[PDB]
Amino acid sequence: GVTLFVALYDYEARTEDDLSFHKGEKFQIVNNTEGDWWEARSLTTGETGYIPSNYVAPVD
Repeated sequence: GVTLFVALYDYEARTEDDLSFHKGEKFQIVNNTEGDWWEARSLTTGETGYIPSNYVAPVD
């Protein structure tokens, strides 16, 4: 199903393992079966790291 998500809000990373992003930035979800921090790849930067799951929603 849909594994592409979009940021609903801007986010500035605290720790090195988090991605910073802007509203509208898209992500390919790598793993969301762990906690509420999801592993994801930014479609803008190509980087992979962790994002707060309640900041994103599926693109469709």
